[PDB]
Amino acid sequence: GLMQFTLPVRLCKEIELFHFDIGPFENMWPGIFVYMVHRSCGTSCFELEKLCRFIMSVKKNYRRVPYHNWKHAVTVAHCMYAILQNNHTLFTDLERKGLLIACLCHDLDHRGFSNSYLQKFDHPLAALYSTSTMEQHHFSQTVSILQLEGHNIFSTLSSSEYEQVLEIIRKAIIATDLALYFGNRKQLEEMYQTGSLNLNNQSHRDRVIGLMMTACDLCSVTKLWPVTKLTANDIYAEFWAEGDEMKKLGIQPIPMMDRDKKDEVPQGQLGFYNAVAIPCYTTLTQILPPTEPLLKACRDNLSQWEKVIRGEE
Ligand SMILES: COc1cccc2[nH]c3c(=O)[nH]cnc3c12
Ligand SMILES: [Mg+2]
Ligand SMILES: [Zn+2]
Repeated sequence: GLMQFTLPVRLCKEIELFHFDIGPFENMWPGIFVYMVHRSCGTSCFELEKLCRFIMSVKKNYRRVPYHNWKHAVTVAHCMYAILQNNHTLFTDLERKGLLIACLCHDLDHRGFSNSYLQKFDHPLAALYSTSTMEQHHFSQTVSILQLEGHNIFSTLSSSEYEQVLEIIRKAIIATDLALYFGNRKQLEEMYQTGSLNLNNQSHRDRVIGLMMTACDLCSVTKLWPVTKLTANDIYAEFWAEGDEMKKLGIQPIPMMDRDKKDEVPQGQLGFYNAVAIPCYTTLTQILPPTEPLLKACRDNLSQWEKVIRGEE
């Protein structure tokens, strides 16, 4: 109980900021995650032997892919940390526990291919779950790791609290399916704007947690330009492999995913910021005002992409 984790002074200060980068040192990421659970949750929330054994099984089960890797998991968990810390009293003891584990686990066993590629490939997972294919797999992998002897970090919860936390985690993970984000944000837009948004309404909470998950998942667009720019190389490395694999299935990929049409990337990112990112953190900022820095950074990076197209870098 008396064992805290601490960070070097630069990290200790930077980590509180939305635009924090977790750095190139893999071996320091679990300590960053544990630091965040303790500060976000309590030193009491989890038994450290169990949490450390969970984290290391979770790491082992992320693959060595260009973007959808262990570093993405820990980056997405840090954004959820930032949101929860700037919105202290809005979330339950349980929700804070659940949402940081859901973020760490949200892309478990990702191979770097869209749901769409699974369906055109006719992958067994597409027969097992017809929509949110990878997302239903990620949640399945989370429950598998939780069921490993010595890895049940929720052991000390009541029977009912346990079922609530796995339902928070199941909804959280499913909501990282971007095909579901469009409808979800539109319904949140209308509810906030007609003024019927009610945080005591569970069905409403779920919608708002889902937006947060999208917000955390896309948080590469909210970093300082040098980090956003270099992450975009990792993101596009996956898109180009997928487009190659579409070509092997006798299907010309959308020009975004095609590694012959790299010229089209900057306009690809405009559309993505204009149709996805800005709307996402706009709505997020209207429901949770203390998340405004994410909107501001996303606008800054949209501006940086405009400058790329205008041949100014
Ligand atoms: C995965 O989300 C992202 C995070 C950052 C930059 C991104 N660009 C695109 C894109 O062009 N299409 C779909 N997703 C993205 C994306
Ligand atoms: Mg995902
Ligand atoms: Zn993700």
